[PDB]
Amino acid sequence: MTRLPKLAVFDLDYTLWPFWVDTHVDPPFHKSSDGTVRDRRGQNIQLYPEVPEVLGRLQSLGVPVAAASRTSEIQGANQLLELFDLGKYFIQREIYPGSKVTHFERLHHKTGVPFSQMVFFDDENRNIIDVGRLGVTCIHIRDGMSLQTLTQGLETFAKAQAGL
Ligand SMILES: [Mg+2]
Repeated sequence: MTRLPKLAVFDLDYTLWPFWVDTHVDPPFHKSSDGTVRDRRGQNIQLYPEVPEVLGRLQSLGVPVAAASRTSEIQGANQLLELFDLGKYFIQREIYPGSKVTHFERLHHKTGVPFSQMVFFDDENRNIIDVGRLGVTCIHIRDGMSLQTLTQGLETFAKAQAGL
């Protein structure tokens, strides 16, 4: 057996997209005539390349997905998920300021999944620290999410659940 997590949780800024939604862009956003997503200042908004397949892959492996962001730009973060047609991949979204221990406690309540069976991807060590205290397997990422990072992450979770 290779233990698959019962819930995968993703940070947003520098995890699914290369910027801070409360700093580098100016919400609201909208799809342009050329199919791109744009903000009030005409910026081309893009996700990390492989994000759609990362989320689709989890869906294929039967792993439920949730979002956990501390951004104050709540409606902006939510709109990007919609515009990028990623809504279909998430079962829950915890997007609001605060230590992510809160986001995870609520995810635990809504999903019934034990913290030990969750895998979490985030680029900030402070979030890795806070959430790791709950027993969640935390994957500290760099250069955003990609299929390779997903694979290594699930591998790390499987190894943890195997006494490694
Ligand atoms: Mg981040």
